[PDB]
Amino acid sequence: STSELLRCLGEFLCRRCYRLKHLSPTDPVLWLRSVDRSLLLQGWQDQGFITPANVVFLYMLCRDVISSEVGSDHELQAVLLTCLYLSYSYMGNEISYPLKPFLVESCKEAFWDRCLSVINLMSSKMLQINADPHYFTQVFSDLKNES
Amino acid sequence: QKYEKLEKIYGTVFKAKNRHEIVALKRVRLDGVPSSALREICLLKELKHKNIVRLHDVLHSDKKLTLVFEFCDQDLKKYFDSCNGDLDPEIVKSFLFQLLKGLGFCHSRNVLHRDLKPQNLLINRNGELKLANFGLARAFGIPVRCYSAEVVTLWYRPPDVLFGAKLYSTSIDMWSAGCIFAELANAGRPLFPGNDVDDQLKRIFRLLGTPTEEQWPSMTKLPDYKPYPMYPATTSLVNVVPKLNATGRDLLQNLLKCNPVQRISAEEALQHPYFS
Ligand SMILES: O=C1Nc2ccccc2/C1=C1/Nc2ccccc2/C1=N\O
Repeated sequence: STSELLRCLGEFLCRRCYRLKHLSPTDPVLWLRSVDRSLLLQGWQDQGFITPANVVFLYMLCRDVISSEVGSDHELQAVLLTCLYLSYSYMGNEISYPLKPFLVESCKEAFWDRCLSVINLMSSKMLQINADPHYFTQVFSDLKNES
Repeated sequence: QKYEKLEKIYGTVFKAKNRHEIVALKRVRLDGVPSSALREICLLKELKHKNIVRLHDVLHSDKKLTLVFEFCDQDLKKYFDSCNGDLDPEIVKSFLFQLLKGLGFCHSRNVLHRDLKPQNLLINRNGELKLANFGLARAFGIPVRCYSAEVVTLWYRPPDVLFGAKLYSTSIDMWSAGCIFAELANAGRPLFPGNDVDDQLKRIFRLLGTPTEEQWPSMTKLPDYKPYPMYPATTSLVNVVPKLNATGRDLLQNLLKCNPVQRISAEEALQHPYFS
């Protein structure tokens, strides 16, 4: 269920960003649901991207990218949304998506730097999760166990 | 920014040099062209093969992404113009082989190209062929509900996708490969140059035969199915590909099956008698 898996991810981020104790596992979910919702602006997407598989894929990136020492919720949103943007780019039903809802940082340069950094580290896993179903099952299992 | 630019051959390809090696740059403005270019980078980092263009590096400066690729002397389209109205049968064979080798490789790594056509095929002076332009490519393997039907240039687009199919396998690039095979073997002209979706389907069916519900049961369930008039299957492709042997034609028919499930794969095509 998409519902359960998003909570497992929001739980994971609280267990990862220990510096953000004011964080409720519901907030990250809200950030993810909001970009999905407004992309339904008829020509960005005719269907929701957030499915069980795509959360799993998202979690894969986040687990290896989000620093335990993330300073603020604005900084977390920033990296979380970068990862989400790469998820849409790589796994999306459509051939492409816009930048607008994904960019929340003021420095555009930094966003693109992060996109390249994550790609240079994760590119093999991004393909492996698709080609290697045992690995997909393992990541799904871990996400499930984050609860 | 340590690449000396030269002649200006989703983006724009330039010949360039560093100080020493010549290269091609693809410059991409950062101000959904970017999501498309990011995907191409991700896929190409993981597909190293002699029949796939090489990505050497990725640069980010002044609000541009520069992808640095190997340089090839021409694309297949310009190759067609340089020689005129004729490729030697051996060159036809060699190009199809290398194409199937690079395509077979992609498919075996769980990647669909989804834009096979002569402009996306590169040819070196040494006669090496490479697949390029993975902007429309994607990884597959996670059970999905569907992909997108907005894929493949019109003249290379298979009937199931023309019928609006959103779901497909590696067979999508196999139809496209067949269309290229016919270009190679005739005189480098498209086999099916339609004006639009409707007219494209007419051209395919006039030559191959309107498919029956016997041959292709699930076709009526495709979202943009229309029942065309039931034209003669003229299975003697001889008139369209006159410089291809009986063996070549057999392989060509097996690539050009309307039902995606009837299409031979890249691996099977390489074991074809045509080759040897
Ligand atoms: O040399 C190249 N490296 C590439 C990498 C990626 C995509 C294209 C190319 C490319 C190309 N070289 C060419 C020479 C003549 C006409 C077209 C191209 C071309 N492409 O049209």
